Amino acid sequence: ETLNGGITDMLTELANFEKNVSQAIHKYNAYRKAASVIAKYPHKIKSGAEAKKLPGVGTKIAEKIDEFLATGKLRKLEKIRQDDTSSSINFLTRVSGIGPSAARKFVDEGIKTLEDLRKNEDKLNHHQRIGLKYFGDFEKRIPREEMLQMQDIVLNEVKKVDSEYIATVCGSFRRGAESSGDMDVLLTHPSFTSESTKQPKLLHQVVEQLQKVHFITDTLSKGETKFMGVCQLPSKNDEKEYPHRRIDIRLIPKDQYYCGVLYFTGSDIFNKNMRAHALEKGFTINEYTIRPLGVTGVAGEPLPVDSEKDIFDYIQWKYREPKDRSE
DNA sequence: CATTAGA
DNA sequence: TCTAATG
Ligand code: NA
Ligand code: NA
Repeated sequence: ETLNGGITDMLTELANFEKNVSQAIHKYNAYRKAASVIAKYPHKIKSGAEAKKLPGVGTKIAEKIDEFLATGKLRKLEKIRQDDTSSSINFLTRVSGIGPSAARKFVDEGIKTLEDLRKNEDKLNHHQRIGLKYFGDFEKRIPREEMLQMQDIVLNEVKKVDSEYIATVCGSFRRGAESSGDMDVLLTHPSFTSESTKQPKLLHQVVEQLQKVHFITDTLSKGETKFMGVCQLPSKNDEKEYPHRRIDIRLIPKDQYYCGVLYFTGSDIFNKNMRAHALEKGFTINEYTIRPLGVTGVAGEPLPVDSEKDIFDYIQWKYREPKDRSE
């Protein structure tokens, strides 16, 4: 956690670099399990050889561990860090829509800058266009104060369209968070569940409304169950317009709301921990259900959930307010 | 680890 | 169809 920090951090740098600038999923996977194991290791790695004993660590990495242990750096790292091409890819990649694959390509063609990207908006698809368009806004955190106004809006319309709709803003925001990266609304309806052959308009009706009143202002991707746009707070009485925020909305079979809802509220750790718990308690939990475990090794049989509570009760735990779902 | 664009 | 990118 801090005993092996540099080593891991270096290893991760290396990893990430393989995967992105180069297409070396292997090396790239190497550096990762290595970085994974050395992390767990309960003592101070004092040399390569020591590390070397570790599963996942071989001659390659050890040698890096030495250089790094020896002199506070690493050449490859010093080289990579400096390297234009490499830096370029790491950056383009910042744009919503541009992955590594495309980042490599662009660069190859000579697009390395945001400006480059402009002059060639043409080479970019829709997504990427928006991403480039709101690059600044997209990189900004969402102040909870604002989250509150947005939630205020989304809920109201959802309702207006159909009062039968159940919407919940999930994420860190749900967990008390001072700021957030983007708004994630979870949604379901009664007439929509596990079996009931869909109802696409269900997602659509609402999306339509949001755009209708100008809350949603762009569409990165809209399908029958997941919508992925951009929204914005009505820039009040001039002088202060609001930044463009990422927003996602997902339809859910009512019969699998809360599990999902649980899930997305996080945190990543409370989850795991919640999940690990259910196991002892004779269960299993996943993004959609909670099935009683059977002794034969495994089992199925989706238990009936009406609220976050039921899930808890099942595993016989203490209802934990989102606020404290931090771990 | 699943859903969507795209080509 | 696959392969990318987000989450
Ligand atoms: Na080894
Ligand atoms: Na990106």
